[PDB]
Amino acid sequence: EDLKGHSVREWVSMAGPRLEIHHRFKNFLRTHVDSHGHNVFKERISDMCKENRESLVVNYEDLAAREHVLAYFLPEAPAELLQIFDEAALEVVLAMYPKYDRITNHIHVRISHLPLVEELRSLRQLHLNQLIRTSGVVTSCTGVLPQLSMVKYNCNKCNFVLGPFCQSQNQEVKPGSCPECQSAGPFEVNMEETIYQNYQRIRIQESPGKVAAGRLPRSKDAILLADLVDSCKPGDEIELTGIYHNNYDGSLNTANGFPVFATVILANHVAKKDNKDVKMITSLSKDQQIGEKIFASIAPSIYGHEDIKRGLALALFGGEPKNPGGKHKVRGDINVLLCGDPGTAKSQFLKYIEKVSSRAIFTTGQGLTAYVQRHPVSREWTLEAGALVLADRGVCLIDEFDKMNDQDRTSIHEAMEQQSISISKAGIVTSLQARCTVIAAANPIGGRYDPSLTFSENVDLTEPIISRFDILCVVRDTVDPVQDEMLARF
Amino acid sequence: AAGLTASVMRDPSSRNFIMEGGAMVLADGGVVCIDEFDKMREDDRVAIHEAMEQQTISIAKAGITTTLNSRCSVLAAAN
Amino acid sequence: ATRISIQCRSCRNTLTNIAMRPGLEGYALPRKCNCPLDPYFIMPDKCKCVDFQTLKLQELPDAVPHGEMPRHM
Amino acid sequence: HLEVRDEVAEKCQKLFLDFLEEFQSSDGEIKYLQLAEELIRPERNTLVVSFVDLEQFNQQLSTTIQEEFYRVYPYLCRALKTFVKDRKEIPLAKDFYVAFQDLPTRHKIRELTSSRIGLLTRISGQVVRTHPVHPELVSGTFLCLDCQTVIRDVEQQFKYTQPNICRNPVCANRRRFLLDTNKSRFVDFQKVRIQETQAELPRGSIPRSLEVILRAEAVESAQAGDKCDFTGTLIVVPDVSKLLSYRLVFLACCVAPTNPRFGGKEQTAESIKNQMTVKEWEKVFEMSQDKNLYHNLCTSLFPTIHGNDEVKRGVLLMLFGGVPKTTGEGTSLRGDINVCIVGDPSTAKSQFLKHVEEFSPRAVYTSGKASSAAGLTAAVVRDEESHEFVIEAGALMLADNGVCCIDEFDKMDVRDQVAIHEAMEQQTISITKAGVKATLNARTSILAAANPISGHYDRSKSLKQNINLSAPIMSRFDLFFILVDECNEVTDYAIARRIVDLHSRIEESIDRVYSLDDIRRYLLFARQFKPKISKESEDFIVEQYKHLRQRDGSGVTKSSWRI
DNA sequence: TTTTTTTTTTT
Ligand SMILES: Nc1ncnc2c1ncn2[C@@H]1O[C@H](COP(=O)(O)OP(=O)(O)OP(O)(O)=S)[C@@H](O)[C@H]1O
Ligand SMILES: Nc1ncnc2c1ncn2[C@@H]1O[C@H](COP(=O)(O)OP(=O)(O)O)[C@@H](O)[C@H]1O
Ligand SMILES: [Mg+2]
Ligand SMILES: [Zn+2]
Ligand SMILES: [Zn+2]
Ligand SMILES: [Zn+2]
Repeated sequence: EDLKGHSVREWVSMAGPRLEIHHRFKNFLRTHVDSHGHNVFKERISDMCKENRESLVVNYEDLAAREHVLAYFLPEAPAELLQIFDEAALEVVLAMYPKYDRITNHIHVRISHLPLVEELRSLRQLHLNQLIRTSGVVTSCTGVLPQLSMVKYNCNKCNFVLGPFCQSQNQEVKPGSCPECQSAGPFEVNMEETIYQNYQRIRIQESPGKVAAGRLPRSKDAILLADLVDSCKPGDEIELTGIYHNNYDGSLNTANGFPVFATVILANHVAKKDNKDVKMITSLSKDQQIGEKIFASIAPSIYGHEDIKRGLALALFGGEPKNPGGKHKVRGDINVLLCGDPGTAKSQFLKYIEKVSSRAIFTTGQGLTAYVQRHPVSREWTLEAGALVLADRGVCLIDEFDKMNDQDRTSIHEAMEQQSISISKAGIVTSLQARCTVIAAANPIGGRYDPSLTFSENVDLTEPIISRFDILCVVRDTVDPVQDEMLARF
Repeated sequence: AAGLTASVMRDPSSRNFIMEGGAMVLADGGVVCIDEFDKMREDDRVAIHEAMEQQTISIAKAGITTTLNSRCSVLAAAN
Repeated sequence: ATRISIQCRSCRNTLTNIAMRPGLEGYALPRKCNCPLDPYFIMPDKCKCVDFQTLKLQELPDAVPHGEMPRHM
Repeated sequence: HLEVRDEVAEKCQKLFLDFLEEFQSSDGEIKYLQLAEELIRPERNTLVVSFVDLEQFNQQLSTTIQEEFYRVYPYLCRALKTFVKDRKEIPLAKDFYVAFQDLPTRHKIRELTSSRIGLLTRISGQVVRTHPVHPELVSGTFLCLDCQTVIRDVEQQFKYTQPNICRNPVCANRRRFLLDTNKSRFVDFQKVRIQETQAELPRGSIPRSLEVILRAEAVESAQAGDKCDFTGTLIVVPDVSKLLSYRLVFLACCVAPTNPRFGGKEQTAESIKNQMTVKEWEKVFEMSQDKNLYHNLCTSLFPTIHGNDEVKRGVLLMLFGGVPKTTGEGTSLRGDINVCIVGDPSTAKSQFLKHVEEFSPRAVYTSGKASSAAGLTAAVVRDEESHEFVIEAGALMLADNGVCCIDEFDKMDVRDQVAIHEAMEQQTISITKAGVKATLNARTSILAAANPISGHYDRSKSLKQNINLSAPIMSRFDLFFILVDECNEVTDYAIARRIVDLHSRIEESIDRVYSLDDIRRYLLFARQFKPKISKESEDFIVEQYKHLRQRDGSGVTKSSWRI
């Protein structure tokens, strides 16, 4: 029997059940066809080895199908089942590719979509040391620091290296006394035999509108180890899957007055949830009349303005950023500047282009360049990216252009005809790149655009700035009976 | 940006006034080109007048009493 | 300091010619004079020194995966 | 040598275990054997025993609980671990918690002297902050280190407490034990801060506050801005840095709203139509069937305001609210309407606002001269304890889904009318500050009162010249009620009569139908429909939008804040 | 070395 009267944690740690589980996982790894007679873990392991990836994905539902007992042992004591599965997948790969020992000699099995998607505020003490799947935005990430994995010291009085202790992520490892000269003292690490591993810490927090209904949004920590680091950037929407592990902290105990422990998710699989063949496009482009058919595809709701639709469509794909052979550096970015009385769906034209485009960002004019910032986690005074370097190849959607400040105005013009920023800040003197197309909308003075004056008067903008824009669309309005019905009905 | 001539600006860190030598102090013997001679800040235009007059800029304000030799050439374009 | 020399405080025993390791790693002064616990100080007159700077290297601009600020070492 | 029988505790444990089984409801059918049924499925570990029934079944007991509630709490919870072994599917190391309720007598945060520690009290207040939830170690299992034995069942008291004695005659480390953490016993722990309620403030005083500590399945009942009613015990807490100095802390066990609008138990039409007691539901129906209802809510909500019949209507339609929609792309249409009043001096502006804010539940009231930007919307505060920057909720947030009453809206600064527009537009509140990045929801409806520029409202100019609000804000309201004190004389008799009547018959001459408690019920009910539009009504609407634009048409007349 | 609130000198 593979279920006897012990604790699930200590059943699997016994030699008998350990070997039984070990052999049970191999038979599933080798023989598992999926609706077509394909050993999926024969082609998948291959596609992993054609890239040197040392990370194998195990969809949970099939594990439950082909295996009834392991898929119930798993989320109870996953600090050891996910260790046994490692040694199983190893011996499988080293059979399908007997030389792979020259590539990292260690395999980690991830796990995909446990059936228990959860919230980030409903984690209580019931889930300590249990596999968990969650969701939410990530709002920080330190740098990829190296952490000890198999440390090995050396004694200061005998030139002998102590034992290879392993490092657990709750307490600094403690070497004993030298078994060669009994010289118990302050040993130092031995950088040459020690093994290291990547490390990164992130702070995930609840999605904005998903669950934060009538309260504030909670947050949690996560620790990405070797293969996972740099799987996600501030702003991404991810969905962790990891042991929910606690550890003792002495500070919280001195603030709350009670014995209170900190918690952290040792992530085990990170799968982003965001936005990521020609033979049709051939004839679709060869229609010779794709212009009309594409113009009325952008601005999906807002009626009218097939004039400005044209210009914005021209802007979206762009143009050609040719390099002049006379060292003159002509730019290949189309910048637009809307304008018009309030209530004419300018802001919607901005927001829809936020969606349809790619790698786009957004801002208001009421943060434009990189600035010194004290990191939430690392507590170092680093430099953070602004709002014109996050569109280094895409678009930059400026809103409330008028409300910009004098520093903001003197900083925006530099990037138009040079497309390159220098930062001689308190941090350090750098010169970075910024190649973005600017899409902004100003306002008419006096609450209404009046076309007696030139446009350079109702815009309220510095004159050498309007020259840095290619298109100047003017939105206007008039009481027109036949269009009142057209807009109302819509 | 900072301006053409020197300014006295309240530094966030120091909470006090510091001195900003503009362009005409960085151009040593060089040449400075200007357009739209009515757009420059009133104070700045006064100071450029005095700088072409004396060939140096001397601000005596809140905590600043210094001198900066302006040695450059003005090529102005009017409207 | 590359080749450093120390001296006891009370009994005035010297232990010289000690060689530092290169890079950014210090040195662990003894505590067993052969005198109080850590009786050793550095003799500033006898310590050979060499210069050292510390730069900061930013990654080339055309190799950033284009979502963020370049990393440095 | 052996331990001592704490008799006053064990005798009470025994009698409580008896009460749990003997006490039955109106129809036999022992009631604490069916509420204790759901107590087995995971995530439920608190049984809620009413305290008035423990008064029926016994009275030599109630006076032991209500006087030793801290001595005898560690036993009234073991006497629930035995009573629930009759299910056999509970993990054997799981632990349960008793949570009382419905105490007879209340108290005030200023009556919490130091003669109350260790007793059982009951407190009412607001809620200001809510820290995050944590685990807390109630009984550690110290894995011995040299013996490889297990010292077990060691109780912590506000510290780690490191028990130092082993039952093994050879324990080489009476100062070293590595405790395990996969067998020990943890419980949730949230720590919030409550502030003295409004109706208790002694005049001319700043409200006090204290720390309450929710410590069970009760861990996220109280949120910020609510008016819960806590019932636990007052305890003292040392300063663990030097383990002296002591400070008082409330240790709540149960928390419930102070005045349930529906006294059943505490979200659609049926969930609420269940709690409606027979008279409640036969009255709500009667009103919903009433004709001329739209004139008996005005006459019954503002009973002491003669005239302005076109302002009370707008205020009502503001209270009921529209239908909030979410476009498929991801945007969202504003569902609730905003309303601004503008008028001559002494025309009953602040009276509408005071009426609305005292009637409605969860509606906040603020002036304009004595506010801030980071006080209305949302702040950022350095908690040096956690030494981190966290978010504080503002008046536009702790009034969520309610009404925010801003008096003197045009006295606010230039930069404080900007943060309010950034919220009134997108219905959200962004925060980008020291180490904080967030977006918060704000679905409040704003009722604002303002004054024309230079005292009086000049009826020969547009609005934009009579008020000093910004340009964007005046677009986000879409209902204005300009009041003027037309120098008449038939009114100056009516208003006089009404005021002198009110002042002569102070509590009478107010003959409203539909008493104020009843309207809250009708308004909590009828605010759960989502009416639709028929095609004829859609045609009517587009025709009306046609007939409105052209009134502003050129030539004949002129109007203000163009349509 | 960060917010936020409040007073007084300065461009
Ligand atoms: N139409 C009215 N019917 C009955 N009482 C009225 C009426 N108009 C004014 N009053 C009374 O006169 C006083 C009006 O003062 P408020 O309404 O508080 O001031 P206000 O209208 O906000 O004007 P300012 O701008 O703030 S002085 C109150 O005591 C009202 O009871
Ligand atoms: N032609 C139109 N079609 C659809 N919606 C419109 C149209 N004109 C105005 N709107 C409405 O006006 C809003 C846009 O206002 P906006 O242009 O942002 O004002 P402002 O320019 O003052 O910020 C949109 O949410 C939209 O619902
Ligand atoms: Mg008033
Ligand atoms: Zn040694
Ligand atoms: Zn010595
Ligand atoms: Zn022992």
